[PDB]
Amino acid sequence: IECLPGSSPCTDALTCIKADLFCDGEVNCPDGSDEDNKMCATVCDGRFLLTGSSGSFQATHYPKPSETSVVCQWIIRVNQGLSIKLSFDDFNTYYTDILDIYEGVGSSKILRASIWETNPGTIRIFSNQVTATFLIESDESDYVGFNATYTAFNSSELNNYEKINCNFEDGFCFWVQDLNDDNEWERIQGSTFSPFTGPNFDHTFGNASGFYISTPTGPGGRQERVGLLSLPLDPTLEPACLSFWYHMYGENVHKLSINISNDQNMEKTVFQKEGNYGDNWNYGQVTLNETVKFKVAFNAFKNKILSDIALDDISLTYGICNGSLYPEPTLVPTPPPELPTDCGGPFELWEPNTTFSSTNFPNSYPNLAFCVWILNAQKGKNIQLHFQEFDLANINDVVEIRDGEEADSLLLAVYTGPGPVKDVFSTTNRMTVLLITNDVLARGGFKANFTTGYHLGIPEPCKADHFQCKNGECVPLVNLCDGHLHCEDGSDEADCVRFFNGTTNNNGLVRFRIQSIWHTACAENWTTQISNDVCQLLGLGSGNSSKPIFPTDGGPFVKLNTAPDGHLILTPSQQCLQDSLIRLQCNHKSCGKKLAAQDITPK
Amino acid sequence: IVGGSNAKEGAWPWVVGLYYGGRLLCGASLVSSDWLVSAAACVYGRNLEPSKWTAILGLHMKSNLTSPQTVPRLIDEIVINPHYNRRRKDNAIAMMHLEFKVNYTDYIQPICLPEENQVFPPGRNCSIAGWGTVVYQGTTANILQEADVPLLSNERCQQQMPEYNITENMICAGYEEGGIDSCQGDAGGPLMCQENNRWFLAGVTSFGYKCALPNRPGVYARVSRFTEWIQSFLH
Amino acid sequence: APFDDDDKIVGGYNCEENSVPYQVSLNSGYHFCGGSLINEQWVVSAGHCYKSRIQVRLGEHNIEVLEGNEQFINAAKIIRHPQYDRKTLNNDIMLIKLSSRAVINARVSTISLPTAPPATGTKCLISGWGNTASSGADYPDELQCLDAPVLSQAKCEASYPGKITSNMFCVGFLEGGKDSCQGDSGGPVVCNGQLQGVVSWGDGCAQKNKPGVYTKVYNYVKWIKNTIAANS
Ligand SMILES: *[C@@H]1O[C@H](CO)[C@@H](O[C@@H]2O[C@H](CO)[C@@H](O[C@@H]3O[C@H](CO)[C@@H](O)[C@H](O[C@H]4O[C@H](CO)[C@@H](O)[C@H](O)[C@@H]4O)[C@@H]3O)[C@H](O)[C@H]2NC(C)=O)[C@H](O)[C@H]1NC(C)=O
Ligand SMILES: *[C@@H]1O[C@H](CO)[C@@H](O[C@@H]2O[C@H](CO)[C@@H](O[C@@H]3O[C@H](CO)[C@@H](O)[C@H](O[C@H]4O[C@H](CO)[C@@H](O)[C@H](O)[C@@H]4O)[C@@H]3O)[C@H](O)[C@H]2NC(C)=O)[C@H](O)[C@H]1NC(C)=O
Ligand SMILES: *[C@@H]1O[C@H](CO)[C@@H](O[C@@H]2O[C@H](CO)[C@@H](O[C@@H]3O[C@H](CO[C@H]4O[C@H](CO)[C@@H](O)[C@H](O)[C@@H]4O)[C@@H](O)[C@H](O)[C@@H]3O)[C@H](O)[C@H]2NC(C)=O)[C@H](O)[C@H]1NC(C)=O
Ligand SMILES: *[C@@H]1O[C@H](CO)[C@@H](O[C@@H]2O[C@H](CO)[C@@H](O[C@@H]3O[C@H](CO[C@H]4O[C@H](CO)[C@@H](O)[C@H](O)[C@@H]4O)[C@@H](O)[C@H](O)[C@@H]3O)[C@H](O)[C@H]2NC(C)=O)[C@H](O)[C@H]1NC(C)=O
Ligand SMILES: *[C@@H]1O[C@H](CO[C@@H]2O[C@H](CO)[C@@H](O[C@@H]3O[C@H](CO)[C@@H](O)[C@H](O[C@H]4O[C@H](CO)[C@@H](O)[C@H](O)[C@@H]4O)[C@@H]3O)[C@H](O)[C@H]2NC(C)=O)[C@@H](O)[C@H](O)[C@H]1NC(C)=O
Ligand SMILES: *[C@@H]1O[C@H](CO)[C@@H](O[C@@H]2O[C@H](CO)[C@@H](O[C@@H]3O[C@H](CO)[C@@H](O)[C@H](O)[C@@H]3O)[C@H](O)[C@H]2NC(C)=O)[C@H](O)[C@H]1NC(C)=O
Ligand SMILES: *[C@@H]1O[C@H](CO)[C@@H](O[C@@H]2O[C@H](CO)[C@@H](O[C@@H]3O[C@H](CO)[C@@H](O)[C@H](O)[C@@H]3O)[C@H](O)[C@H]2NC(C)=O)[C@H](O)[C@H]1NC(C)=O
Ligand SMILES: *[C@@H]1O[C@H](CO[C@@H]2O[C@H](CO)[C@@H](O[C@@H]3O[C@H](CO)[C@@H](O)[C@H](O)[C@@H]3O)[C@H](O)[C@H]2NC(C)=O)[C@@H](O)[C@H](O)[C@H]1NC(C)=O
Ligand SMILES: *[C@@H]1O[C@H](CO)[C@@H](O[C@@H]2O[C@H](CO)[C@@H](O)[C@H](O)[C@H]2NC(C)=O)[C@H](O)[C@H]1NC(C)=O
Ligand SMILES: *[C@@H]1O[C@H](CO)[C@@H](O[C@@H]2O[C@H](CO)[C@@H](O)[C@H](O)[C@H]2NC(C)=O)[C@H](O)[C@H]1NC(C)=O
Ligand SMILES: *[C@@H]1O[C@H](CO)[C@@H](O)[C@H](O)[C@H]1NC(C)=O
Ligand SMILES: *[C@@H]1O[C@H](CO)[C@@H](O)[C@H](O)[C@H]1NC(C)=O
Ligand SMILES: *[C@@H]1O[C@H](CO)[C@@H](O)[C@H](O)[C@H]1NC(C)=O
Ligand SMILES: *[C@@H]1O[C@H](CO)[C@@H](O)[C@H](O)[C@H]1NC(C)=O
Repeated sequence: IECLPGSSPCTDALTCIKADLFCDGEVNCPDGSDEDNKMCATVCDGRFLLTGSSGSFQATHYPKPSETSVVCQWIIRVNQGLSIKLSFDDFNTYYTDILDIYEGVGSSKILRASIWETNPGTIRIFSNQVTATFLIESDESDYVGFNATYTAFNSSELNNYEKINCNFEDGFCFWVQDLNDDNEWERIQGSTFSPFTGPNFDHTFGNASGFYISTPTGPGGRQERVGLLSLPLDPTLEPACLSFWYHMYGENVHKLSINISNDQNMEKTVFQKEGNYGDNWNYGQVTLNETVKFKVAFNAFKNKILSDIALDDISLTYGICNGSLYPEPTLVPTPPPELPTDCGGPFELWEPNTTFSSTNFPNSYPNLAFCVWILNAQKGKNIQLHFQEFDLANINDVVEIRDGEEADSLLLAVYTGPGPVKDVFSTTNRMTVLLITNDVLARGGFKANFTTGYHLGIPEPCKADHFQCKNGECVPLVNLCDGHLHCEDGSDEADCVRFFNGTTNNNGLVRFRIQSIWHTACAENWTTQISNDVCQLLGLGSGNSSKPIFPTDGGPFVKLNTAPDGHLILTPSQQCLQDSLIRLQCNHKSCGKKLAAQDITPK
Repeated sequence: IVGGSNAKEGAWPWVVGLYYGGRLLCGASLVSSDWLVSAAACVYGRNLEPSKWTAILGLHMKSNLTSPQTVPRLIDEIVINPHYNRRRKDNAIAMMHLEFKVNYTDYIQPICLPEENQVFPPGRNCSIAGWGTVVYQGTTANILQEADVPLLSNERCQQQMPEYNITENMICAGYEEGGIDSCQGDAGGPLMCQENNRWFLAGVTSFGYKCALPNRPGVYARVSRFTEWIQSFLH
Repeated sequence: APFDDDDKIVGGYNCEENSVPYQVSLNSGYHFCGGSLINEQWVVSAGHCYKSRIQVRLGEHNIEVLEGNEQFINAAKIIRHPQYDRKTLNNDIMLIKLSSRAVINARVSTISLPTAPPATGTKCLISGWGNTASSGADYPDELQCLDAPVLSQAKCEASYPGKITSNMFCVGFLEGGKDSCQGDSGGPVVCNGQLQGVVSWGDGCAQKNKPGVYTKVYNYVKWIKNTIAANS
């Protein structure tokens, strides 16, 4: 006799069932051996079934620290109609005491109870069988154990007062969590996690030593529904008033409502609150009078993280509700959404006015800034933007400098982020300064002198008739379009060869400028090598066939000759036999052609 | 995004990728031996410190940067066209300077700039390159995506998208029924239209209303009017 | 409809832990926290993430789509600092022992233990399942990772109304988005190749002014070493 993996045989060895169905409170073996105490080695106490009206059970290694990880679970069953009331004495342990209590057996074991790091207290379950499971969080010697007792009583003799009156000092008292929602409540002692939401103290006791219930503090990012149900209430000749305290702290609190369901299915809402009321316990008071049995359901809608809702001090009295000593709760005011567009401020920044000051530079500038400064100067002047202190966030807010004087602006540079920034020099007399910022986490800002004059930022022109590159260096004779290198920018080698009297972008007569004089070239010793040399000087591709037309240039044409060092020889001498100007044509460079090894599949 | 297709290796050597902080943020096109052409919207505020931009030329697979055909490079100088305004959404063209130079190993080649007196009738299929996604809000594909869209005139673009002024300096493209677009997902890069012998830089991928939406053409930078500006950083 | 933006702006969000192999996720049926892979058999995360059952996911790229590079490891051991108060978030740090040795690859790797605490201005990488969009009313499936500098200790302490202890410091802001990316209640915060924060808490969902609070593990490196030695 063998069983499939993941399954265990019974005592009779007649069939194989899943191991998870053993010692769960539900009979699965044909002979009922799955519920036997001997088979279910509790180890913690040595007994598994507690069918009497009273008894006790103990955890593993109660008097001394334990060094063994053994899963323990207990099942307590009583006669139908009796409610089992649990009791605990010692649970002050540094976790490692995860206790799971579930109402009934089967699919009802989802989110009934999960208690650790606190005293469970008196817990009552309105079912014939109670499933208690003890799970060890770790095998480290940092836990002691516990021993608990139980008792049974008639659950239907309870009046409307006992079914509702509960300070949550010991669990839910006589309340049963809902099952039609996603996630249920849990027991929390003292302040909760996730600051700025959830209660920080218990209302009944007044400080952290108290016991209450609230929505789970798990840092989830999904919307969940939490509901609580009440026992049926017998009809009464006098209306009853419901007193309860509700805590609604959190920016994501959606809605807390109460639904009353009777045998007539006339569901109605008498209590409903929305929004955030701060860290204050708010008193609730409703009046209910039903001629038939009815139940009180607490409906809580939980949004993503920071949407905690708490309930405490629920009780039921008799007669019409009296004057509520605690007034209606006050909602936390929202930030004013009144015109967050922009502030405007100093629209114009010109004249001999002093340094810009927004009166809030040390602290912060208004969010969603779109203001402009408009730096203006006299005709013929420029604008210099020398920054004093610069401090911005990551790349979402920018500072724009524009020099177009109109809608056709000329963007110069963009500055953002912390650290010093370079000065900005404009080309015109009007500089447009734009500050575009986000709606969150404004920085200090920036300040500037905006002092300028005549031709500031432009390097002084070179003297002695020396050529000036982009860097302002002197190029008298050596690097005048002769394949040398003087300035770092490389502008000293600007193209001094261009087509003249041409027709297309690559067809035209040869025009050369050695130093400062434009002139053509002769055709005395022209060859293919000279053709490709001029192509390189013209920034084109391979040479193409060319045909002379007529010697129309009577000026000092330059004679081109080849040299062994690879440098073209330029002789500005009027020495040529049967001169004829060449209409040179050069092919285009290697453009975006698919010259790679590209092939297609012939299928 | 849906609409593109996987591109063969070496089919588009001029399409290169731009990385800022290790993430694929923008795409550029080679036009010379030391300069690139990319959209100016992706350099909006990241040019103050030209040291975090890494240009990957010849990139075809994001998760692979070790082939000899791919030569990683750093960008030390980024320039923005002064006519960029970010409000008129016009002249959104920028250029980046390579470290020292670039080679030509049959997988890193320069794009052909538009010439003078060039005619581009609408309706012709111009190829679009870029690393698109699988949905409107997906992630960039590990394989370069290629697609073809018909050219659209500036007259109909304003009617299709009244929210944008478009203006004659921008040329739109897209389908009447949509379904193929590259407005979202990445910067896109260059817009390419073929002419038998020389793949011309038909445009630079720019902003757009929304991808695959009918009557919502994608906006591209008109390089034909930017030829003189581009022809200022060539060896 | 232009929900996020009408231009090709993505905010520089990391492409599913690209070049960030020191991010792990904790699962208990849904994503609730995260941490940093300190070594091949241990992770570091904030102590407020304690749960009955925790599943550690290493190298997770998408919440729903699995790329085959994700390793699922159960929480064999869960140990928190003995001085961690349930009411006060001081010493907000916990260690979870992986039941199996981590697999080192291009998207899963360990992080070097810090030897000196940074003062200010140090670049930090914070990974968390935030909002990778400018606006909307949906939860994106992408994984958010934004760089962040280090603020001065005095400013971080003074910003909060006395809610900052000697083991807390401000690192990340994570502005923009629908309702910001928050701090994801955990996740790696590595500065200059050293894990400095584990994301403790913050004033709301990083609305403004005070975006979040991070726990400095430089004061708990000794405790981490002691726990590793005790549990091998
Ligand atoms: C646990 O205790 C509860 C105590 O409530 C018990 O439930 C029932 O309680 C009621 C009231 O205490 C008992 O009396 C009944 O009340 C109902 C109310 O509607 C009446 O309808 C019943 O009428 C019967 O008797 C009349 C003569 O007086 C007859 O004319 C009529 O036809 C009915 O036969 C009755 O007065 C009720 O007896 C108990 N239920 C039982 C079964 O005794 C509950 O039963 C207790 N739990 C267990 C497991 O015993
Ligand atoms: C607590 O009890 C209250 C009742 O006091 C209950 O309130 C319900 O609110 C909804 C509005 O949110 C009411 O309107 C319904 O809204 C749904 C939304 O989809 C509609 O589909 C419903 O229409 C149905 O019925 C129509 C015929 O009347 C059909 O033509 C239609 O196709 C739908 O089938 C409906 O208009 C609703 O009436 C009340 N009452 C209910 C649902 O009994 C609240 O939901 C309860 N809360 C809890 C937690 O139990
Ligand atoms: C809870 O208690 C409430 C009050 O105790 C209940 O309210 C009852 O609501 C019903 C309607 O469903 C009312 O019935 C109406 O009564 C009026 C009264 O008109 C007469 O008024 C005086 C009374 O002496 C008489 O002299 C006049 O000549 C009128 O004839 C009728 O006109 C209507 O037709 C209708 O019958 C009840 O009156 C009202 N109760 C009281 C005390 O007023 C409520 O139903 C209870 N339950 C719930 C769930 O709330
Ligand atoms: C640097 O620029 C600042 C602007 O950002 C200068 O502050 C003042 O800003 C206002 C804003 O509009 C300018 O506009 C003027 O406002 C005055 C207000 O005068 C009031 O009082 C007179 C009586 O003296 C009364 O007759 C008026 O009705 C007003 O009730 C107007 O009179 C002007 O017509 C004009 O609208 C100011 O020009 C500007 N300068 C001032 C008030 O001196 C700041 O002053 C500048 N810095 C320096 C050193 O001048
Ligand atoms: C937070 O607040 C708590 C609250 O202080 C404790 O309050 C409880 C009840 O509110 C006190 O319990 C009772 O106190 C009375 C008066 O001293 C005492 O007579 C009671 O004894 C009866 O019951 C016991 C069984 O419990 C029985 O054996 C006796 O014979 C008698 O019949 C009962 O103890 C409790 O005494 C208060 N605590 C103290 C020290 O007085 C504080 O305790 C916490 O310190 C506060 N702070 C924190 C951080 O928790
Ligand atoms: C582009 O790539 C090449 C190689 O990948 C870079 O180096 C250049 O390589 C060529 C080889 O074809 C060199 O030419 C040869 O150099 C050897 C050196 O001993 C010489 O003996 C040969 O006669 C021939 O000249 C070339 O010199 C070399 N470049 C330099 C500067 O030395 C090149 O740098 C890359 N970049 C470019 C071309 O911009
Ligand atoms: C340029 O691209 C456009 C768009 O891709 C091409 O036009 C249309 O392309 C679609 C393909 O999605 C064609 O649809 C197909 O049509 C055939 C019938 O011709 C049908 O049997 C298929 O099931 C499919 O629906 C569509 O016909 C085509 N329209 C036209 C007018 O050609 C266009 O062809 C491309 N240009 C060139 C030169 O290829
Ligand atoms: C706006 O400009 C402010 C100008 O800075 C001033 O520059 C002069 C230069 O002539 C400094 O004078 C010098 O003083 C030295 C002694 O400290 C002499 O040895 C030297 O020869 C020269 O005379 C002057 O000290 C300096 N500061 C002041 C306060 O005048 C600049 O200070 C602001 O920061 C700037 N604001 C911006 C950029 O936002
Ligand atoms: C020089 O240019 C001319 C065109 O101006 C070339 O002539 C044609 O070139 C094309 C290449 O695109 C060939 O397909 C044709 O067969 C050529 N001839 C004609 C009549 O069209 C010529 O080949 C070029 N010279 C060189 C050496 O490349
Ligand atoms: C948006 O486009 C309209 C239409 O071209 C522009 O309005 C014209 O602008 C030109 C040049 O600025 C003027 O010469 C015309 O007089 C304007 N009106 C018309 C009817 O053509 C407008 O300037 C553009 N920009 C906006 C509206 O901000
Ligand atoms: C648990 O055992 C201890 C013995 O140390 C005893 O004092 C206590 O009363 C027991 N608990 C219950 C509920 O009987
Ligand atoms: C309301 O006031 C009456 C006045 O005597 C009092 O008897 C009753 O206890 C109070 N509370 C109620 C009815 O809940
Ligand atoms: C170029 O053309 C003009 C007009 O056609 C003519 O006057 C001029 O002489 C030509 N240039 C040369 C060098 O012949
Ligand atoms: C990466 O893989 C691709 C797949 O074909 C290959 O072509 C390439 O050479 C590899 N290396 C790179 C891109 O560095």
